[PDB]
Amino acid sequence: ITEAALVRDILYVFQGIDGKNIKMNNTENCYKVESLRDTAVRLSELGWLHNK
Amino acid sequence: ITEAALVRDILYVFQGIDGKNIKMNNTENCYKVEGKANLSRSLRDTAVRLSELGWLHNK
Amino acid sequence: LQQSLELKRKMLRDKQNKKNSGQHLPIFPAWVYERPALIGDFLITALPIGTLPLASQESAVVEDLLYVLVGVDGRYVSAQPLAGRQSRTFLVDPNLDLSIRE
Amino acid sequence: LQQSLELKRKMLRDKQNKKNSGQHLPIFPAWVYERPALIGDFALPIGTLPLASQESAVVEDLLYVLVGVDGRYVSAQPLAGRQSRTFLVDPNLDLSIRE
Amino acid sequence: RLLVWTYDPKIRLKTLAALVDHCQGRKGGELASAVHAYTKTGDPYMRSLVQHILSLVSHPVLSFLYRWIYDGELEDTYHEFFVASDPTVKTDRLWHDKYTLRKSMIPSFMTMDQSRKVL
Repeated sequence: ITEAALVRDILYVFQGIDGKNIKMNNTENCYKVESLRDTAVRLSELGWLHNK
Repeated sequence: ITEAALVRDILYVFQGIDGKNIKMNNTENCYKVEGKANLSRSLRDTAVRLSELGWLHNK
Repeated sequence: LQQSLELKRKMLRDKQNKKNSGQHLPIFPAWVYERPALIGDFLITALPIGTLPLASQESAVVEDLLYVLVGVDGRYVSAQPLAGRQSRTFLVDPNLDLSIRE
Repeated sequence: LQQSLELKRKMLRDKQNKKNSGQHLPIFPAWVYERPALIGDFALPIGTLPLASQESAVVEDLLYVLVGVDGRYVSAQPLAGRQSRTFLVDPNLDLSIRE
Repeated sequence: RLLVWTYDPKIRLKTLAALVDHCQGRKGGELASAVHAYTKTGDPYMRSLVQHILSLVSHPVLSFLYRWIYDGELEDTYHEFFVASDPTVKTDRLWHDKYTLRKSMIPSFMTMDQSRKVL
């Protein structure tokens, strides 16, 4: 998938809700992307800290 | 259509004078609205809500 | 809804015999309570496609939800009848997008 | 790595009995290390491109990499003993620009 | 990716997760002495962040200490104050034996002499 979908989904992740390519893992409250995947995982911790 | 028509129309419904998009003015006691833009909350719900103030005025 | 027709008799009676021949309490006329147009709720057009454009979803959903807030109906969302108990249930579209739905 | 928690225990026991002035003293978050981004540090083919596009992809990646995280190509090897952590830059850019 | 925009909330969120997760399962002056555990510090960014939460939690506590420094009384199912009032006492044993000093709900800005003088 493209970086363009991931940047519009990280904004959804910020609200604490699931994006359309980045989806929740149940082993944490942590979002996981379906290289550059680690950079998106770093920003998804904002939505984790929102959830809590 | 436009809402600026609805203000002057519901105005007529208030007075017991014939409306413009609506033709019931306490001749059935139910108000029947004619669709000109097919709005179910901004041509129907609001209009039937405001029509009861005209029914009270008629009374 | 229809249980309320009970109360309006019985709660008068306890007061009625107290006055017993004084200036008793009138009843407010029934048509006031027949109409749903004195209530915010209206109890019961829509275009399902799958809500495919997101940018138009943003423009349309907020108008329909602003209706649903005061008890007027929207298109995609619609308030469904619960006046039998003091609550309200609202119906969403099952084709609504996963982000906008939550 | 792990040793920090042990330090935080041994300091805390040392902090308490000297002065009892504080009440319900705080202990540092374990959840800072659990969540990977509270800490400051953790596509296109990279070999079949020409040199100018190589340098543009490299400038885009290095603008990420100045602060600690894995980039799009270059990552950093694990922490284990390094207090002065460096990165492992990926080649296929020319050996002039490598300096 | 815009990492820069979101590192400044990564610190504010760090401190907020600190105050929320640490103060779990505490109420009363055990919560006005768990959020008054974070102005004992030397991080001036965290002390100011706590001083919009500490002010709110202190106000019911100081409301109860106005009904127990002068006329008034507090009785509810969960006391968030150090008094544990004793219902159904008609005897004269009320000299300290109707109003027990609950040590667990003593907040962090009162010492032993401060929470015992007021009772």
